[PDB]
Amino acid sequence: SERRAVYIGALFPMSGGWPGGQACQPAVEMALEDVNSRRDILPDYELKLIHHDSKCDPGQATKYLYELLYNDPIKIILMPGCSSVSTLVAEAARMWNLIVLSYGSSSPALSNRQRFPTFFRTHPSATLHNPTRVKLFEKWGWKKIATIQQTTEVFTSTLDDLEERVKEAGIEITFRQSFFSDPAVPVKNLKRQDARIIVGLFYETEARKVFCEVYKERLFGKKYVWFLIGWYADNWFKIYDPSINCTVDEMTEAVEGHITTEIVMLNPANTRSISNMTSQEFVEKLTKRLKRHPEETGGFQEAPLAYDAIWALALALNKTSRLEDFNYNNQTITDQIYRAMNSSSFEGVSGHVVFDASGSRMAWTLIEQLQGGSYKKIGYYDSTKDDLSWSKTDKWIGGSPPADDYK
Amino acid sequence: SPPLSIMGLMPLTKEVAKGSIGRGVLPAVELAIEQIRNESLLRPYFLDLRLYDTECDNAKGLKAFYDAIKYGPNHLMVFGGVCPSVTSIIAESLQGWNLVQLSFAATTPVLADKKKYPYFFRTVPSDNAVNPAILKLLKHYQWKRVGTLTQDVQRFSEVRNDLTGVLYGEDIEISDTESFSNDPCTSVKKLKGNDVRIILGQFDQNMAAKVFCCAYEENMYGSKYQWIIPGWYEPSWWEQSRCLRKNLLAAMEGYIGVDFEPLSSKQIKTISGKTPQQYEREYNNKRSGVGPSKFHGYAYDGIWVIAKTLQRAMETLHASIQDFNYTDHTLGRIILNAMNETNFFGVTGQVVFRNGERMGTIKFTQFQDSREVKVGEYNAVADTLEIINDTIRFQGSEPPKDD
Ligand SMILES: *[C@@H]1O[C@H](CO[C@@H]2O[C@@H](C)[C@@H](O)[C@@H](O)[C@@H]2O)[C@@H](O[C@@H]2O[C@H](CO)[C@@H](O[C@H]3O[C@H](CO)[C@@H](O)[C@H](O)[C@@H]3O)[C@H](O)[C@H]2NC(C)=O)[C@H](O)[C@H]1NC(C)=O
Ligand SMILES: *[C@@H]1O[C@H](CO[C@@H]2O[C@@H](C)[C@@H](O)[C@@H](O)[C@@H]2O)[C@@H](O)[C@H](O)[C@H]1NC(C)=O
Ligand SMILES: *[C@@H]1O[C@H](CO)[C@@H](O)[C@H](O)[C@H]1NC(C)=O
Ligand SMILES: CC1(C)CO[C@@H](CC(=O)O)CN1
Repeated sequence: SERRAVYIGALFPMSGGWPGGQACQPAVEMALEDVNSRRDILPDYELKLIHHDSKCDPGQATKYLYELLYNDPIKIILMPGCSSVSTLVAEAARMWNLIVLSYGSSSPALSNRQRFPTFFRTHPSATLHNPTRVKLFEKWGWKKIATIQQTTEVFTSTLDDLEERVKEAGIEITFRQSFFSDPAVPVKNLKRQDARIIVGLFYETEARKVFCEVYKERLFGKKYVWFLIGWYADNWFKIYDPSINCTVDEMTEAVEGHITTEIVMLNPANTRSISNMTSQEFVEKLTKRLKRHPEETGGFQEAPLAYDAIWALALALNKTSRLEDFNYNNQTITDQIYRAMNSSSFEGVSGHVVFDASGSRMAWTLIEQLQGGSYKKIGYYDSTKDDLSWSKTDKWIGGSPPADDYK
Repeated sequence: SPPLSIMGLMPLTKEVAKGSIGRGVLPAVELAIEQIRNESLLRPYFLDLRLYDTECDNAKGLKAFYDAIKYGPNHLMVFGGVCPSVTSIIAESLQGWNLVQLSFAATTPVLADKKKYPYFFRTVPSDNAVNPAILKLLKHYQWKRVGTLTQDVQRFSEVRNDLTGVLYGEDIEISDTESFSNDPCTSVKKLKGNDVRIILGQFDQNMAAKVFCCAYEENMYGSKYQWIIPGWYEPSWWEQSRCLRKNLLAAMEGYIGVDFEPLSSKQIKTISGKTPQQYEREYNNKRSGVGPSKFHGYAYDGIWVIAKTLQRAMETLHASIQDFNYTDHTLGRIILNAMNETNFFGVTGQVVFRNGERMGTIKFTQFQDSREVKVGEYNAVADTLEIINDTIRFQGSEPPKDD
């Protein structure tokens, strides 16, 4: 007769490096309203949220993790956003027999099961860009690839995965270059070694520095193809930076024809998911809940992953259901949830939701190409099913893609 | 007699390898506590050190810290943190509970970042503290050109990175910078090829034997060469594939080892009224069957830093403790400012901090036939070097030339 309250311990980055909590806290709040109103999901239970602002800071998050664990009520799951907060909470979690579900962590290191035994994420690993990269090399028949990176853990781990994935396809990494903050030397070294197909892994500020150096060394044109990350701001190369020698037109020349990969966070199809909402309905409903405009709201693109994380949890809790008897000293309930979370298969607002053996989300990637100082959607790739959605919109100098070597 | 509770954090279990550090330092901590109590230095109060086992594990260490806050007394500060990743986790979070931390064994350079670890202090010099000492050694012998040999592991690359800033604006050139992961031979041949004579090595005990074997094969030993490497390796580390033991020892001859000084060599009375030598005898008696630890003097001086900090804090409150919960930002700031005033002569030498970092003593050793022999010491406070007159030796008529 009485619905028992079951609690989620969440952490939302309202500020810091990735202030994703701005759109992810309301998206979670919407998902809890939708799950609790559905009598076919958890009829005997009411899913409740207890949350804190991590400020995208592990030190700050350490204070709140204590607050979540050392105060009543007992929480059945932990929900962090930032990769640094997730590395802290997902490693600690085993001591309290807690499942950890992240809605925003892209760090490849979080795919380690020995270290993060109860970890799941509706956000894919930064390594999800690699199967799409290998497939694009296979499509355009390239077996020799160059790689330039900014010295960060995420980019190092992404390249380490790229290595083992190219070997599987009969492709080899010719030259590997790196920089901490200044990229003149690896760019100079790329012209030196006559590198043609180049995968560049760096943040937006460093991308600008890379591309100004790319200009000077004339590392752009018919001979050159750049593989970059698709989540920079629109017209990132057009953005004014005092540390930049180059001009907007100069940068526009250097960037032309480069390929980007990005995770699909919102289903491009007009279909209805488990919530019975469409992609556009979710976006409309979420905009109404926001104090500021979507463009001024951190983590607006990631918001569907936060929404679907609640559904993944609700569906897992539904597959199990003795939820009130959960204790930090006992594994029994945890183990059943893990099994239910492992076997997740449903349609969310972000698309089909499935986790690999590491607890990492499997999703579509959107392939784009910079055609005339603007990105054009050249395709989509599904890693699990080896399905490449190809649109005849890719454009190259002369009429076709260049080769990896001398020819 | 009200308590002044201190949160002791360290590995203590026999099942954990670094449990030997935590156990090896406890007789030293027991001796400092015992004295401070007898003398009633903290009258009316008494020092209440509570021990919690981190087990040298991130998850267990965090729960040990959390459990101490929940079930333990209202601690005024943190004493300890031994393992680098555990200490980093606790040290970053400190301000959340207004807890000042003093470590005696965590030497990771990372902890010097006061933007990330503002409430963290340490009585032990960090791994980077050898770099100003090496600079003085290079200046002393007129070595203006050096080569570097580093292992591609964070512990060593942190040290090499700091060297760049220490040698900048100084009359010293790094002619060749070489890195290795598993085999040093390629890098050792590149060093030989570039005619490098003075080598600053940063690598582990296992790689050192490989380095010296490559040095024997490349003839990068004798009168024309000086290897300056870590001084923290275990004794007889070389004894423990292509080279013969005699060939390894020939190439090892004359290497300079650099590390922090475990205890002061000065036969002067410290804050406790005992000389470092007297303290060492008292420690050796108290330890019994427990294996000694090189961090014992730092743990001993650490207890004195706490007692002296609490004294200064008590004075500051009297110039205007029980009510302190991890809520009192003011008391945390009082304790913070009091620890920054630390200036006394302890068993490890003069105990002074420079932005939470210890300004201490760096030991120089030289491999002479069968073992490492102390050849000198660097005083970081004075920025001075003292070479022991008739100990340090060279195979030639003069010390080697840098080119
Ligand atoms: C999924 O989508 C449809 C929801 O469309 C609407 O969108 C919501 C966001 C909200 O605005 C809500 O108010 C809207 O209805 C639902 O499909 C509607 O389902 C109704 C079921 O009858 C139907 O209505 C009438 O249907 C016939 C005549 O229209 C009558 O006999 C009946 O009495 C109602 O008058 C309506 O036409 C239909 N519209 C569409 C476009 O499908 C759909 O059921 C929902 N799925 C669920 C809840 O499982
Ligand atoms: C931090 O201490 C810094 C250096 O202070 C001097 O050295 C210590 C060891 C004592 O002898 C002290 O009396 C000296 O002033 C100061 O520069 C800094 O301002 C201090 N801040 C404090 C104590 O709040
Ligand atoms: C909830 O679980 C119950 C029992 O397995 C099942 O009948 C119901 O269909 C589930 N709800 C959903 C949406 O799967
Ligand atoms: C695609 C991006 C920007 C990658 O970083 C994520 C934040 C993080 O990994 O901490 C959120 N989404």
